[PDB]
Amino acid sequence: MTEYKLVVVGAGGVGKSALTIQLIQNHFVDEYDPTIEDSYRKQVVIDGETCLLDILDTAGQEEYSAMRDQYMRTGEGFLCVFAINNTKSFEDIHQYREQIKRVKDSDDVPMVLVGNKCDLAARTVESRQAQDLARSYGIPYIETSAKTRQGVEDAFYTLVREIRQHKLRKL
Amino acid sequence: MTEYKLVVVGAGGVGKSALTIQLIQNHFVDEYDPTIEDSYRKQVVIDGETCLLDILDTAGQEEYSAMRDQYMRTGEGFLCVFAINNTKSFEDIHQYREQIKRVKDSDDVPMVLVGNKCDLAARTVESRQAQDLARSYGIPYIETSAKTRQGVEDAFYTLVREIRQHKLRKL
Ligand SMILES: Nc1nc2c(ncn2[C@@H]2O[C@H](COP(=O)(O)OP(=O)(O)O)[C@@H](O)[C@H]2O)c(=O)[nH]1
Ligand SMILES: Nc1nc2c(ncn2[C@@H]2O[C@H](COP(=O)(O)OP(=O)(O)O)[C@@H](O)[C@H]2O)c(=O)[nH]1
Ligand SMILES: [Mg+2]
Ligand SMILES: [Mg+2]
Repeated sequence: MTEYKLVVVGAGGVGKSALTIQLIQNHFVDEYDPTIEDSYRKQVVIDGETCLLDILDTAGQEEYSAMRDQYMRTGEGFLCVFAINNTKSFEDIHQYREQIKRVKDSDDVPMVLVGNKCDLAARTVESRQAQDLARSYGIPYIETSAKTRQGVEDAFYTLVREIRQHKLRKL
Repeated sequence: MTEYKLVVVGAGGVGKSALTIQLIQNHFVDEYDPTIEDSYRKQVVIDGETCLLDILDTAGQEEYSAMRDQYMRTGEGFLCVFAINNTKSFEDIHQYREQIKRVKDSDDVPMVLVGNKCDLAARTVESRQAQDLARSYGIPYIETSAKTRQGVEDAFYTLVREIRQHKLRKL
């Protein structure tokens, strides 16, 4: 079947493992070891297509850049996640995008911007600032909650769709 | 009269000296010494108010950050300029904004985003991506041309207006 190599990138504590796990085993996990970086697979049907998703849940002292190299140049799409309540994780998004553009040699690599923890009623990053940021980047922005599961399938599947279009564009 | 300390910041070659000089001596300068960093003053009337503008035309190996310190913590407003035809100068904007927020201790310091050289019919940065970026930052975006003078007065005066409102907000 088709295999999409995805990389979930972002500051620590944003919820990268919680989103990944949520998608894979459909259950929320608080306290997953901040240090552990590993891949996860699941077979899914997205728009009629059966495919295998290969996800790298990035963890690591890797200064706001390219965690698991031999997966970064290979990733076909990146999920840039920040937390709706941590403005710093949100400002750090530019740096990940630049490293991703840097290793991949292009400003046309599939990516989706994810504002996670939207279940927290608080926020230090308003929905509108994120959408303008995404807009200027030309990428989608989706709000998710690993805690309640809202938006996690839309986030990853939007990323697959982006990869699909991008492949279809060389013809 | 009132004095507004402004700092013009941005990658080399964008046109910081050409904008500054344009405003001060109303004439275009090609080839101004890339190394020279100095201040310039002019008395102007902006919205009925007579004021003295004190501008620091930043130049210097100062790694995408805070050129002329004893002016950065003191600047009351910053003009972030990039060239409409140099995408890198445009991506470097985030770093200047962060240094500016960093020394000034706040994400509420007056600034205006300036897309210069708009006389060149070309472009690698489209007007819309810049405006979304500005929007997400909450700041104005103005396109100017040091070469033809279009927009240079609007850029600096928009910056003064921003400083004015910001001062008026503590009451
Ligand atoms: N309320 C809430 N907490 C979350 C959400 N996603 C993750 N968390 C919590 O945020 C912390 C960090 O999650 P984790 O996936 O370990 O972070 P990361 O892998 O370093 O990005 C943990 O306490 C998670 O339980 C979310 O959507 N909602
Ligand atoms: N076409 C055009 N060239 C410009 C404009 N502004 C500056 N330049 C040219 O761009 C180069 C860099 O200008 P300068 O002010 O020295 O750069 P900076 O001080 O390092 O930001 C010079 O060749 C300037 O003449 C502009 O609005 N239009
Ligand atoms: Mg983790
Ligand atoms: Mg100069």
